[PDB]
Amino acid sequence: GAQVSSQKVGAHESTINYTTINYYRDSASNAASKQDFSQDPSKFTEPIKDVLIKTAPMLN
Amino acid sequence: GAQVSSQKVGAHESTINYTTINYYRDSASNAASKQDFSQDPSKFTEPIKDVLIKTAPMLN
Amino acid sequence: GAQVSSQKVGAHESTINYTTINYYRDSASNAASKQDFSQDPSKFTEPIKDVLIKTAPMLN
Amino acid sequence: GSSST
Amino acid sequence: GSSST
Amino acid sequence: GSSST
Amino acid sequence: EACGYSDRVLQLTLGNSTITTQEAANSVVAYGRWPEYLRDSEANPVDQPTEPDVAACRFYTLDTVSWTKESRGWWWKLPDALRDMGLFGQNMYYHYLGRSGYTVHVQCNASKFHQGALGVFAVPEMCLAGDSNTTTMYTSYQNANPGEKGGTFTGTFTPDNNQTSPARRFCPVDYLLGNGTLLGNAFVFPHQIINLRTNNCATLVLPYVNSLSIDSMVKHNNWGIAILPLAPLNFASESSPEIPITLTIAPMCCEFNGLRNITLPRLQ
Amino acid sequence: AATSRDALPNTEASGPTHSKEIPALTAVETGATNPLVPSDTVQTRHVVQHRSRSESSIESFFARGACVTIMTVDNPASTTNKDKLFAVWKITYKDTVQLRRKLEFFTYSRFDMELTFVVTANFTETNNGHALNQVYQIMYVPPGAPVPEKWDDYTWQTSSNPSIFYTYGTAPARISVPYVGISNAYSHFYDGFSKVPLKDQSAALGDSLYGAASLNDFGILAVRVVNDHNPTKVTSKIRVYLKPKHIRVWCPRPPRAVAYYGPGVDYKDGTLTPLSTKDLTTY
Amino acid sequence: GLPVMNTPGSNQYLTADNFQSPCALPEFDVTPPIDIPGEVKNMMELAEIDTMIPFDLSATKKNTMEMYRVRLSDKPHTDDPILCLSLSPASDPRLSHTMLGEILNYYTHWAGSLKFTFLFCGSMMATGKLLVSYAPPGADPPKKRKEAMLGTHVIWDIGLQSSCTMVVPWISNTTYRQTIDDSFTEGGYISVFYQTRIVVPLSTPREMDILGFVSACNDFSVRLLRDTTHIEQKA
Amino acid sequence: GLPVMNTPGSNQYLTADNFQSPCALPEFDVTPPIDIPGEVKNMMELAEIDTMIPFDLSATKKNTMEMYRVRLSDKPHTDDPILCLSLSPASDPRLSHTMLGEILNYYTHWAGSLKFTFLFCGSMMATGKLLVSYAPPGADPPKKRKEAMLGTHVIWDIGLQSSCTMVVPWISNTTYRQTIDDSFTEGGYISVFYQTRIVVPLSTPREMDILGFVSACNDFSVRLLRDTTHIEQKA
Amino acid sequence: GLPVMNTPGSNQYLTADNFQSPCALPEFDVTPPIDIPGEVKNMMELAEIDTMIPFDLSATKKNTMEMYRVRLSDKPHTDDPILCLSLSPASDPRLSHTMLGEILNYYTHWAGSLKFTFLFCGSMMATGKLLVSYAPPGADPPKKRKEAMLGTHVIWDIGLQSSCTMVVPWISNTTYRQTIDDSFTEGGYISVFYQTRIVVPLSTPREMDILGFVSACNDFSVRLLRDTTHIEQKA
Ligand SMILES: CCCCCCCCCCCCC/C=C\[C@H](O)[C@H](N)CO
Ligand SMILES: *C(=O)CCCCCCCCCCCCC
Ligand SMILES: *C(=O)CCCCCCCCCCCCC
Ligand SMILES: *C(=O)CCCCCCCCCCCCC
Repeated sequence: GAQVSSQKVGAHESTINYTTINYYRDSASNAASKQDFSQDPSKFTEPIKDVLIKTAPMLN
Repeated sequence: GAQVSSQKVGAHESTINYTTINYYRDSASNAASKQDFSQDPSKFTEPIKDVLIKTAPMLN
Repeated sequence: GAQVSSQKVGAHESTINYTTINYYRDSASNAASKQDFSQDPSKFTEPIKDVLIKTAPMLN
Repeated sequence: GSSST
Repeated sequence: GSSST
Repeated sequence: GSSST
Repeated sequence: EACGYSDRVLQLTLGNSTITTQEAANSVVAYGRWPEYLRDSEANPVDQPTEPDVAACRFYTLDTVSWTKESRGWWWKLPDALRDMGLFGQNMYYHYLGRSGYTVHVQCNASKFHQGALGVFAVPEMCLAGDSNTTTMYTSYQNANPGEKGGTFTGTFTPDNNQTSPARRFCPVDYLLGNGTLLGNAFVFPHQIINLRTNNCATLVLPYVNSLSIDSMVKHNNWGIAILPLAPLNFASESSPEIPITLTIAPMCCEFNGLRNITLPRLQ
Repeated sequence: AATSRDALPNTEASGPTHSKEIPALTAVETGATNPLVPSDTVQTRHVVQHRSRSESSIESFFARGACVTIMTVDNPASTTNKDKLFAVWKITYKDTVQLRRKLEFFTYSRFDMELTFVVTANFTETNNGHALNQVYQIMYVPPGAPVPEKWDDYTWQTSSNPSIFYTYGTAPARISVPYVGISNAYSHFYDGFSKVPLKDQSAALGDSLYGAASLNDFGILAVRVVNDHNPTKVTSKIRVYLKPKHIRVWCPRPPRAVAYYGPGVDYKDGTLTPLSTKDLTTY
Repeated sequence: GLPVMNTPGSNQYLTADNFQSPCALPEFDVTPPIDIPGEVKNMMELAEIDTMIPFDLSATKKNTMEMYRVRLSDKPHTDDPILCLSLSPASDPRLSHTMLGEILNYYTHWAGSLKFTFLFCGSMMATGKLLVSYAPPGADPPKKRKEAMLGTHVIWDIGLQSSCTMVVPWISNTTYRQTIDDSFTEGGYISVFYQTRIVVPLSTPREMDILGFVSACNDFSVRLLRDTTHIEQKA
Repeated sequence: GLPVMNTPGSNQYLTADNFQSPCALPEFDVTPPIDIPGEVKNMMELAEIDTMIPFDLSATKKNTMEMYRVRLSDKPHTDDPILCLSLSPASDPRLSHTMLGEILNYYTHWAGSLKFTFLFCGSMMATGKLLVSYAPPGADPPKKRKEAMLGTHVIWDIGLQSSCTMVVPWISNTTYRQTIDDSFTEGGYISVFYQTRIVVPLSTPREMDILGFVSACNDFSVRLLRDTTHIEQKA
Repeated sequence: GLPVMNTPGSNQYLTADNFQSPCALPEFDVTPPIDIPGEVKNMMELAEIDTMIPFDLSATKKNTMEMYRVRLSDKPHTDDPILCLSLSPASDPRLSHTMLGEILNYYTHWAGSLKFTFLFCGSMMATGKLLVSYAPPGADPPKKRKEAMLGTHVIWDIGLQSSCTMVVPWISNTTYRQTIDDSFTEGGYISVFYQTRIVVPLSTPREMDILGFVSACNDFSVRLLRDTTHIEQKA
């Protein structure tokens, strides 16, 4: 049940990996993976009904 | 001898699993798996000799 | 070098197993396996030269 | 080795 | 056994 | 590796 | 059924005895388990069991009691209530060990103008509370075991103040089910209700229940039968109505081990 | 194959009805509970049910250590007139009330028992003397084995009895024990006696307590401070926590509604009125 | 030795933990189980059984057999309540001690549908129509049939099928309600009214009791285990 | 280091534990075993061997050779007991010090069948029939042949086969009995009676001894190891 | 037991650690998520939203609505600044409390391009050309259009497209700048000038406001999490 993931190696001395085994039944007990996703800011930066083309006039 | 089971993941950050190894000869020393079964309440809620059909009269 | 054996499961909540690894060179350092054998009591209960048939007279 | 549930 | 990410 | 009893 | 069969009309036959009823409310099989003989995989005493079959697995009728507006309720213990019943009782007292299931049939008819409702409960290990606040767990064997006459519930706890010669009997308070738990919850035990407008009887089929496969019937009661008026007897405008309650109980799949001379208990 | 953590049934959408099917009408005399669901008596929408009964499985309901006793011991100056106190406790879940009430929702049970021991100590006299770190011996003395009469007598050798030597200030001690009953299940209630009174025998001779089976059901724990007497007296307490692991239960019972009064089901006068005043037509 | 680094939580005793520990009685010969009747696998099974409601907790009726009896009579039709009850299954004094109420007091949160079944215990000759109501929270609690009619209800016709059930469907803002009196997670109002009136012939009792039962539906669940207030041990 | 978290039970010494530990004499040249006769693999093997019962623990006979001798005589037939004994193999004073009784006092629980074998030590010319009885518990303990006859029994005819065995079959309510005197787990009554009488010709001793032995059957077992009360060390 | 050797760091509590620990509420029934609108995955998403700049923090205008209003008028052309601002997004008092500035105060380091957008809030009849400037650091901060012209700039023509954006491109010696006032990691100068002048017809307001907004570009990032000075709890 071991999970093997790669580290993003910053300062250097192949891929360096690290290992993780969950010891508990409850997922709440797990550490944080930090394997997170990004999204586009559009729902906040461009919430307009008609798609914005930045080279065009915003008002036409 | 490792046992690998899945966690029911509640709050999220695939299947997340966890690992279990029993360290002792006596099953009494084992932790609780919590992998438990449910049953129908009928032996207490419907202990009648003739099967009950809920849309029908209980007395006929 | 892991040894995997089964537990005789007494109270219940497949075969449940447990794992054992010996950490030392000397067998004297090992835990007790408790995987023991039984024998027939005859060398103490029936040490007679002529085999005893229990339905027959012990003296003939 | 490994059991899986 | 082992997962790999 | 692993023995099994 | 189109050929006339009904939930309300039943016939039960065990040994040389038959019960009929025309106003049943179906019948209950406690925990969905019908009585059975002890299986070899669960067996414990190794001697050949005695299994009296029809000689003991038949309907025995106990003494009829009377329901009135002041009735607080009645109780019996099994096998105790049947200890003097024909060859069942004999088999019981001659053997160290015994196990048995039961068909319990409570009988109480009245009329379309009467009203009232009896809760009929079968309780596994029906431990009742004693009359004492000077000594706990003090109810004597003789008082714990009334035989067929049974015992009664009371609406009032009254502590035995005679310290010199204590009564040593139960004081089972009705809303506390005689055991310190609320009567409204007794329905989690196998039960039926005799509600006079609806039915004139209760039928409970009880499996042998215990933490052992077989045990001392003389030392230990497996089941308790508790009958309490959930709704009081009432009729027309009479101030003092009465209707009888009769218990008929049949042992089922009973077997006994450890035969010796007969037990002669101190019952008074 | 239905597991404790499975989602409960979905609500199925249901519309208006006008028929001879009568789910709402029933007859509780039969001894049965009417198995209805909302779509039987009202119009429902479709709902995908995610909730589960995982936390109310018998295992989960009991999966907690409960305190069942507090044992007191000490280690006095050698010069004291009073004997060094060692403790003896008859193992039971009935000296406290909370775990007892939970187990008593059922008539019978089977389980492996986990015992955890929390140990605390303090000074008693307004002294200024110190004491070095104490080691405690928790010995299980099963029915039949010699119970200790003195903090230091031969029984504390434990050649065969299991003992825990606990060091103060370390993690609380813990052991497990299998289902050790002499019956196929533990009886939370025993409607009987351990003796039959015979006519040919005196009443005293045939007598025994109501509802009591083996006088020494499970034996005792005997606890001592192993350290020799110290000029300054220290008193300690060992709190015992019981957790039923791997549990099975049979025959449900109404819960205890009035205060416990002894190891039996007896009740005390003046404690029999749990319920409070509330008017029939008042919300 | 294997290089190890002790983390927070080390040496604590959490009473809800789930670890292995050494067996004090190794190789013990365990007695096998037998098939005892009545095994329970989940506490909600017990909550699905009907237990009887102590509706009438008046000063003289409480803590007596009478508390379970709701008295009806053949009086002329009224639009006034036979009984009024709050849907607070763990905390309303009439529900909190039923088997359902009791199990709910070992948990912080409850959810799902419930059902109330009433049993008419008058004579066969007695007839009647009653209205059983459930009003979800947020308006004036029904004190007159006119309001109760507007909510969830069953009009009960008394007859051979002795009993009648009203299902209180899970209708809530929150995904779980609290097992205490709480305005934010309030459940609403249960009430019973005369729809026509109880009618009896001559030579018949003019007053009678109905009994009421509550139980959980198959969609009912609880969570966050906790200690109950329904037992204590002062000293 | 590997992140680790110390659990309860840490650093305790449980005397029944089963862990590895470092060897103080590494690479030691162990002397090999040889095949010594009489190896034992299980304590119940010893319990299956017949050892002799100290039946007569009277004030003058106890702790002397005489305690093992049960005296019979050629007196006229009586229905009165030669001996009476309780089936409490670890606690009845006549059984508790037999090899079976001794091993049982290192355990809390016993189960299984037992057997009693009696040896007639009179002269060849002496004849007799005796009745050996086992009454399971719960009735008046047999004091007359009439009662003892009704339970488990063997009628022993004295002759060339010198000895006779009565098997006490496992008949119990509980799955295991306690190794102390306990009413709930009581075993019942062992007793011996004259069936006819001992008869001798002239020139023959009119009194003689029988000896008795107890041993376990192959279905016999014990559990829950414990310390015995049969040895101590005061000071 | 497995031979282990405790390493440095053992038993410490690092508040930034990431270890497993026992669950105090095992088998708890978690309420599922629903699809709530507005989920955020990264704090820089918030930094990419335009928030309004409190440009005019004069003693009378600060901490009032007026601080956000930059007043322009139709006065004759001048080469003197409408506003001057330091590119110190976490520490210059005009930028530090914008949403960008606020998020930057939870981090030690920032990097990437930014953008300033100005909104003309005069009447439709008002016209004008303005010059928006960014001077990278190291020379005299621009106080006259003549200098500001020589750096990065946008000449804004006022008209139907109400607003105009100047991008401050990432131009830095270091790979990340500090989120405090620091000469070594200074960012340079933002300023606005009149390119021609605001012109209005008659019957028209001669003074009006422009509003300004700042937001991060898609190449913008922060690092080294830290506590902010923008909140405290004295006592
Ligand atoms: C070194 C410490 C070892 C401790 C060993 C404890 C062994 C004794 C186990 C006792 C089991 C108690 C179970 C609870 C009570 C019973 O359920 C009821 N009274 C019915 O039999
Ligand atoms: C998947 O996990 C299979 C590989 C197992 C590797 C060794 C596990 C190390 C110890 C984990 C103990 C269990 C934690 C409760
Ligand atoms: C099955 O268990 C084979 C895999 C073994 C994985 C590593 C075991 C980790 C240490 C267990 C030590 C033994 C416990 C007594
Ligand atoms: C056989 O042992 C191969 C599998 C190895 C499993 C992991 C071993 C766990 C740590 C043991 C350390 C060595 C003990 C001295």
